[PDB]
Amino acid sequence: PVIKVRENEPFDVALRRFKRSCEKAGVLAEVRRREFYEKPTTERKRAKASAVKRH
Amino acid sequence: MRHYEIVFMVHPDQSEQVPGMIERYTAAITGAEGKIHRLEDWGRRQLAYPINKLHKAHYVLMNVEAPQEVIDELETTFRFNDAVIRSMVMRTKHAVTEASP
Amino acid sequence: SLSTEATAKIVSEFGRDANDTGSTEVQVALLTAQINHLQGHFAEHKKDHHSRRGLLRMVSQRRKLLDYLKRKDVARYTQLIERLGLRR
Amino acid sequence: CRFTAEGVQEIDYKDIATLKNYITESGKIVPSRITGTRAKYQRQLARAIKRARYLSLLPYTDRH
Amino acid sequence: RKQVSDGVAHIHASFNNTIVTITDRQGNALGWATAGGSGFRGSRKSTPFAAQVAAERCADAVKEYGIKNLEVMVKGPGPGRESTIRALNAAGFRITNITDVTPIPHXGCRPPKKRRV
RNA sequence: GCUUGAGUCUCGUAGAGGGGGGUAGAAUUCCAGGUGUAGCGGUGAAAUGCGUAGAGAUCUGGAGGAAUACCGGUGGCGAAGGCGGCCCCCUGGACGAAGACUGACGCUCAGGUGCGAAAGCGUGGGGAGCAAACAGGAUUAGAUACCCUGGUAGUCCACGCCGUAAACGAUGUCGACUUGGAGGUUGUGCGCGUGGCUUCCGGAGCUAACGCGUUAAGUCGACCGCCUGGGGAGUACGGCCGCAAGGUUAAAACUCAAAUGAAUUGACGGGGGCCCGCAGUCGUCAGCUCGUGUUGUGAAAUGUUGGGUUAAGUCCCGCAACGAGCGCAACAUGACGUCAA
Ligand SMILES: CN(C)[C@@H]1C(O)=C(C(N)=O)C(=O)[C@@]2(O)C(O)=C3C(=O)c4c(O)cccc4[C@@](C)(O)[C@H]3C[C@@H]12
Ligand SMILES: [K+]
Ligand SMILES: [K+]
Ligand SMILES: [K+]
Ligand SMILES: [K+]
Ligand SMILES: [K+]
Ligand SMILES: [K+]
Ligand SMILES: [K+]
Ligand SMILES: [Mg+2]
Ligand SMILES: [Mg+2]
Ligand SMILES: [Mg+2]
Ligand SMILES: [Mg+2]
Ligand SMILES: [Mg+2]
Ligand SMILES: [Mg+2]
Ligand SMILES: [Mg+2]
Ligand SMILES: [Mg+2]
Ligand SMILES: [Mg+2]
Ligand SMILES: [Mg+2]
Ligand SMILES: [Mg+2]
Ligand SMILES: [Mg+2]
Ligand SMILES: [Mg+2]
Ligand SMILES: [Mg+2]
Ligand SMILES: [Mg+2]
Ligand SMILES: [Mg+2]
Ligand SMILES: [Mg+2]
Ligand SMILES: [Mg+2]
Ligand SMILES: [Mg+2]
Repeated sequence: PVIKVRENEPFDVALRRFKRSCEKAGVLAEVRRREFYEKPTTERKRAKASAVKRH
Repeated sequence: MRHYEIVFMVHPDQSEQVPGMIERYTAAITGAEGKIHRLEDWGRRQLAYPINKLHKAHYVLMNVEAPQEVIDELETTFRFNDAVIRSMVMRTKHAVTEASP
Repeated sequence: SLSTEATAKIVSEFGRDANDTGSTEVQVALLTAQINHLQGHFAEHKKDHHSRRGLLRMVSQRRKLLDYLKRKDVARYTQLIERLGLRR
Repeated sequence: CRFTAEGVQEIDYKDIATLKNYITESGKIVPSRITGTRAKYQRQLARAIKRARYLSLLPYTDRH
Repeated sequence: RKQVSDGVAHIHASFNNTIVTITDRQGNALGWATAGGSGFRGSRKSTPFAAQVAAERCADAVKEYGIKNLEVMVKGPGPGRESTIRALNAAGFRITNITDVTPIPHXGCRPPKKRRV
């Protein structure tokens, strides 16, 4: 997520463009995922659970 | 014989040494009853990221048919040549003659 | 695996013809060639257990084909194990 | 899928113009569920991108 | 007291604290402030408001360097990601770039065990 | 004898299948140096800890180990255990097409043999991060814990050992047969076929029920393994195996009239959703039931749930229910019941 603040653009428009680039890249979710170790058994269980409710 | 695709990229200061290297590396291959199906000098390009402080490198592509030992010998040359900053040797299924992107 | 050329040789020696790929002698000769070839692999790669399971299947298949041939024709059996240098 | 539609067999790591369509601005490989690439071509594409990244034809990240 | 027209604001937004460090573009620090060292401890330290006040006090700390424009490097998941940058805008800096520089391993090291709260 | 089971050959396809070697980028830690200055770190709140002997932050250079973001998928491969960056070398299996070939060469398998997660063990390396033990800080009535700061074995590599896991689909292997629907993945022939593998739903049938349902827990056949009330006990003794830890084979006395599975009605939850009240009894709370019908082997269920709305099971609309009673309301009034009050 890298915004150059473009000419004759207000700061809210610059900053929400940064917010949207971060949420698209998925920084904070990736950070929160990596805060603590998840056992592979736990990871597979989570993946299965998400899948069973996707379908 | 096996078909290989070889990319190597040379230190930008040794760009003038590349024509001599190309004719030397092809000489090694042709001497083993090997073939050169393609040989492209792409020239100095911008690297997508810095490799050992450098921001550019001189790329060379060649597609080759040869025994595995001369290819193994050519990889040791790349290892022990400080001009060659990086290389990739890949098996191909068939010969590749047509021009690259 | 065994090359097209090496396979085709073995079919010529042990078969009735180039087409005779099915005969017990050819089958046993082909298995023997690959078993012998793989000795070099497993000398270097002692912990390639997954590939070794494929080797032991070749060994078992050869044993079953030889036992079939022995009771079908003892003389052909005797000729074959001499040519290939097998104990039994 | 473009690769299926346009009769592509092996996706080329050298074809940087094509590969740039299937990475984000962060440099990340775009999922097949977004682009609609077929599974078979998605695997070739991932390999092509990783080769290109090794040769510094593509970036790994937007911050080297 | 040397003049430093163009600068970089580095925002270290952890879950517990916000560190604002303004540097030159060589990465030499000119001044810093933190939510923890701006009259906030414990629960208040980890808030967007404490991050705002940290950014204001960091702007005061770099008053003499004559920095007029800033790039913003934001690092981490914490509550002071956005409020810090709004405060630098309110301080009268021209924000030229905004960049996320949050470290993400491409696998990396095993994280600590999950907390059983 | 035969070619239909089984196998061989030819061409091709996908794949984290295996073994060996190399390499890339991100990140953590450490070291050296620059800038900079009073905090950092951590928690529910703290404190221990780190920091003016200059931390944390930020930039530059370097060292080292381990793991490979995105791709990524009820995805793929493998006998199972398991297998994930990229490149090369060696190598196993599967599948498809079109033939040709062998001619029952098959299936299963006590004993036997091999493979077998993690932890653990031996010898020699390695050690970033993480972390049993351990130390300190908290919490607490206590706290040999959970939380915090650290941290050794170990986690990594080589070779050898161990042989166990909820090693699970809690479902042995092989073969045949028996309505459908929707997907995924991988071949292949001319939108339409035809193979392989795989996921979800469901029919008959099966099942105690839950459920299973062409990948059967259906209908059959072959062979193996295993069970015979709960405990005592997967324990003792003996044997075998192991460096050890222990594994494996495997009783008896004694003791009880149960233990157990699935499902039902309640009640309860420091489960979820939606509401209400100044937040004799519960309580003037909006509930509680019955007949007949229907569903279930049955306890039972349905009605009474649902979408709205109401002070209200109030009312409307839908609905395998159709009606009815006691409460609500209407004309102080306390439903069925609860507390052996
Ligand atoms: C007679 N016959 C050969 C028995 C038997 O069939 C056994 C079995 N597991 O089937 C034994 O263990 C049996 O063979 C056997 O070994 C027996 C025993 O070891 C003991 C010991 O050691 C001590 C007390 C009681 C016994 C026991 C009664 O269990 C013994 C029974 C034996
Ligand atoms: K080199
Ligand atoms: K047998
Ligand atoms: K350690
Ligand atoms: K039932
Ligand atoms: K058996
Ligand atoms: K008993
Ligand atoms: K009834
Ligand atoms: Mg922590
Ligand atoms: Mg392979
Ligand atoms: Mg090894
Ligand atoms: Mg282990
Ligand atoms: Mg050890
Ligand atoms: Mg720790
Ligand atoms: Mg701890
Ligand atoms: Mg067991
Ligand atoms: Mg398992
Ligand atoms: Mg499972
Ligand atoms: Mg079992
Ligand atoms: Mg499979
Ligand atoms: Mg079903
Ligand atoms: Mg025992
Ligand atoms: Mg024993
Ligand atoms: Mg009721
Ligand atoms: Mg009523
Ligand atoms: Mg109704
Ligand atoms: Mg009334």
